[PDB]
Amino acid sequence: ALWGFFPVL
Amino acid sequence: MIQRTPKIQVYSRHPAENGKSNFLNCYVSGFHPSDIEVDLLKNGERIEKVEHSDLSFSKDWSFYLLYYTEFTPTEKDEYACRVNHVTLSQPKIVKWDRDM
Amino acid sequence: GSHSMRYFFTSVSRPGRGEPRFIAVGYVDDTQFVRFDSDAASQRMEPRAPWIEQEGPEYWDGETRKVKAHSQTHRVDLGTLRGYYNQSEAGSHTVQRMYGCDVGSDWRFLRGYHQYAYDGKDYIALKEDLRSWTAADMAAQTTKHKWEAAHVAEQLRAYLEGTCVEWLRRYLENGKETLQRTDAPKTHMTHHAVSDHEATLRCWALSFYPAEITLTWQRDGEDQTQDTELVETRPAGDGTFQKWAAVVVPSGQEQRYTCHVQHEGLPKPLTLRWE
Repeated sequence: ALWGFFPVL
Repeated sequence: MIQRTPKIQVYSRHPAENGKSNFLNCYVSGFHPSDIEVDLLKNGERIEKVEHSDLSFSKDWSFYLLYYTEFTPTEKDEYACRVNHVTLSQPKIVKWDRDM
Repeated sequence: GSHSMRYFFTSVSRPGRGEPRFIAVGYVDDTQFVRFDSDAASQRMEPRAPWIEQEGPEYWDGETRKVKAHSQTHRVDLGTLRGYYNQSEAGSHTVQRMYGCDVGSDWRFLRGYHQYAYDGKDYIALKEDLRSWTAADMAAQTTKHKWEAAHVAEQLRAYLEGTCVEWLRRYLENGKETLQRTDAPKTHMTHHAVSDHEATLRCWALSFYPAEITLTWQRDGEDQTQDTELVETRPAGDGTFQKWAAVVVPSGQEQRYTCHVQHEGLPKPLTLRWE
């Protein structure tokens, strides 16, 4: 399952 | 920008036995960018129902895809894979050799 | 045996041809289990392995929600790096992202990954300590500072060590027959005369899983690495792989050559000799 936090460069 | 050339492997799933159904594969990998035209040919003609795996890449970010189609080898039928990429002045054609 | 779970993400900009193309795939070992594609009709995380099709609506709805989120994130990222590098809006660019976790034979955490590349060049990567970031250049350093400030590594650490590993073991069990199987390669050699004084000897390894294998040739026990034609391990298309190694043997010397196969599903390594 995917990570639940979504970072941006 | 990085432009890696795709390695081409045209093979079949199971050992080629004439008259028996199989899958003709064309594995392209190590290329970059992801844009690439891959075709499977039967006696020179491009095969219509040809599928490919989902675009993924290796630890070096180079892409890889599997193009495949159902086929029944014959003693006299010739198959090949034609690939084109920014790193190819002309579409590279690799013939299928059942021994490879 | 050690196992891993990885998520690969590719985004390409299509200047004047719509929004960037996003392709997301997930793997457990050498088995792909899910997929998402921006150009897809469904706009949903789809299964690519039988064993994952047993997951409920909750799982499919959550993965779809989260993957579309990654999609957007990568749409932003293309613009961002383009800015970082003072690049033209006309150019098509690629952002790839990878993250996963490896577990030992004990199924215990071994390592977590979280890298990015821009046009094939490494951009930023979580260091092994799960606490630091390898910023490639000045641009990647800008992203690093943002992440150090936002404390991204700590949230990742928890994922890579907890959730990631937790789901891996679950998949491993739920897809046991598939994921927890080791197919030993079906080996065999071919002999083709290339000339009146030489011949090609090819050693084959087929129908094997996992993809990890060692296929070598030796002449009198001496390795022939420099003289072997070894191809990249190919997927058979049915979940198993293939690979071959060939050497040109001077006629009457076939007996000097031995092919060796090493694979997890092999009780004891093989030594084949043409005879």
